[PDB]
Amino acid sequence: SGFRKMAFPSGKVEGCMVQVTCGTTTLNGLWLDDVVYCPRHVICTSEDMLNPNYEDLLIRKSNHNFLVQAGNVQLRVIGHSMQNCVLKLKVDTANPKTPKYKFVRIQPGQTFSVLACYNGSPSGVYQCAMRPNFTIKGSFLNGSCGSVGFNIDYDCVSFCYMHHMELPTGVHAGTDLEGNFYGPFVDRQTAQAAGTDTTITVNVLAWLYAAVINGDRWFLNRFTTTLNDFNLVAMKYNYEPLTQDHVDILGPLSAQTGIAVLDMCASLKELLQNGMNGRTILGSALLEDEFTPFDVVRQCSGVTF
Amino acid sequence: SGFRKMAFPSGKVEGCMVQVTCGTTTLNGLWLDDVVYCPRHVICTSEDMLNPNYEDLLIRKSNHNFLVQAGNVQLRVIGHSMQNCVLKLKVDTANPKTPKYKFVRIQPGQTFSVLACYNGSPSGVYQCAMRPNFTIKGSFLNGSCGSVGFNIDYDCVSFCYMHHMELPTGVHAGTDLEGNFYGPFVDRQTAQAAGTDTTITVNVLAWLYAAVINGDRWFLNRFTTTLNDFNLVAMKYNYEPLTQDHVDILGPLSAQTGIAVLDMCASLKELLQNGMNGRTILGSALLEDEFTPFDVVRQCSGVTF
Ligand SMILES: *[C@H](CO)C(=O)N(c1ccc(C(C)(C)C)cc1)[C@@H](C(=O)NC1CCCCC1)c1cccnc1
Ligand SMILES: *[C@H](CO)C(=O)N(c1ccc(C(C)(C)C)cc1)[C@@H](C(=O)NC1CCCCC1)c1cccnc1
Repeated sequence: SGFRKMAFPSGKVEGCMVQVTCGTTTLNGLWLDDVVYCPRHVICTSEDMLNPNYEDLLIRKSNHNFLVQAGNVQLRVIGHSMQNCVLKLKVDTANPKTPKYKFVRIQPGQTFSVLACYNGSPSGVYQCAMRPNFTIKGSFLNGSCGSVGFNIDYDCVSFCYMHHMELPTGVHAGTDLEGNFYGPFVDRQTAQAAGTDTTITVNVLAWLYAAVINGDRWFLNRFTTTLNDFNLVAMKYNYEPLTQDHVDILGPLSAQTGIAVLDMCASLKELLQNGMNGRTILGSALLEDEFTPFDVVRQCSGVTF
Repeated sequence: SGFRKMAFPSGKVEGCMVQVTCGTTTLNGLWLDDVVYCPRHVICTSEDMLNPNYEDLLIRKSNHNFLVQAGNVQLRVIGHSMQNCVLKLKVDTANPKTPKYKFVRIQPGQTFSVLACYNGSPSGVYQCAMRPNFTIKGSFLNGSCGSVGFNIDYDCVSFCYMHHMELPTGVHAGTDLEGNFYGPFVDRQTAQAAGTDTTITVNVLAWLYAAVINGDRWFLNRFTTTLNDFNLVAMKYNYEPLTQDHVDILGPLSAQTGIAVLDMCASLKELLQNGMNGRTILGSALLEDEFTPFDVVRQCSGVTF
């Protein structure tokens, strides 16, 4: 029993983190096979950051300008290219620790684990979600640039995020491993504001199922509702609208608890309209929305890797 | 910026987890050097659990009754002994992945990372605290037995917890790596109730410093108080009493924020007496007490390992 903010084990991603220095700037890179992946703004200076032209900045850069260290050893850079907003630095040695892996571009509402790194070394691991405004609410300091977000299905690490920057509001922006940003953000020091941070309704519902599974049932009400009627209340509270796919995805949790999804929606609606009255649910006084219906299943079933 | 429930990187402990089976029962073990550590109730049956005599049960057990697997390989058990509530299984091969390590018995209020395992394989990692009633609020299912809790200072893993059992209230009990339980619990299936779960005051205060550091300042009030006067309000709210050592330990955070500890106490007292008015602090609507004054420092300074 119990229910925690649980991240995947970080070992397989730990053995991938390197340090990339280009002239003055040092951030983290991701070493898979014979390529090192890192944010392209590694080539930027103090002067370049408001308005950088990355192609022009790359003319003045050769293989030997990129210093890549793995622990105490240097790696020889035999080729470099820019794919969207990441640099791919070909090195002459395959990473012997390279795990099985995929690159995947996640949807808003999906969760992943972040291994926060500084100077190529890991500091800690934690779980977060791609928000519907395509930010993530991370824990990142200067130099965390190039840390990666990932899921693990059994043996296979599917990397889904690379950390690029912090916005003035303290939230975080980044790219997939092909260098395409999530949402509208760009790797320049220019006014960039997040859109509305709406709540991931399906994730809230899945977390409510996890509470029932753990014995926290006081919020189970005597009502049901409809998809259309719930969404009227949801949009008023800046909840993401619930779809039939969301219902279908909650099916396994429906089945395990004996509680129909639409009944769970009426319970959520009552919690939204009346508050939590200083009670808690699974140790929280907020409706937690960063657990997916696969997250609860895994944690409440013990799926290993 | 940002502030998350951050665990240490789990890689070094991952490479230590094995599977221990004794007759019918299978749980996790910890393989450091040529010894495997695991909970002694691995030798218990369905019939033994209300009242087991572990010495009598050990008479009927020899080296070859303990099946220890690391992945797909078996380890040869050349000797076994019981130290308090753990078994130490001497095997004929040193773990080549053995990290630098210490065994430490933590104090209530201290935090650590848990690598939750099933059948010797890791499922996820998360952070928790030794509560003042000597329970921990974990995420553990059947078979998680033998998972370990740990801190990492740079290169050195100091293991501090091994998971033994769940109490009927859904919280968790366990031992240090010498097999002495935390608090009064015993490895039998018998009525065991937790004492009062009081709040770790110093950890709440440290978390308030982390909010200020991150820009969340609305709770900074216009008061100060004294140690004695704060504790009058603290004991009413089942907060642990604050000492001068707690003050001294908060000193680095005092210095970094410009906010005296005793002023921070008056702010906490106001939050305790008046509530949070539906506001949040660092994304929480509860006063979070599972971050120590070393935790905030590390996360708000980027200490790597
Ligand atoms: C990256 C490693 O130095 C880094 O920490 N970082 C950052 C700096 C500069 C950029 C440019 C794209 C502008 C070159 C990108 C990332 C900082 C950061 O994001 N600072 C921004 C700069 C613009 C205004 C808001 C803050 C950083 C700090 C903490 C966490 N992540 C990133
Ligand atoms: C250990 C691995 O099987 C395990 O999960 N577990 C457990 C069972 C039995 C014991 C004895 C000491 C009684 C032999 C210890 C641990 C269960 C568990 O703790 N069940 C208890 C048994 C007594 C009443 C309350 C539940 C477990 C389940 C989830 C998380 N941790 C442990």
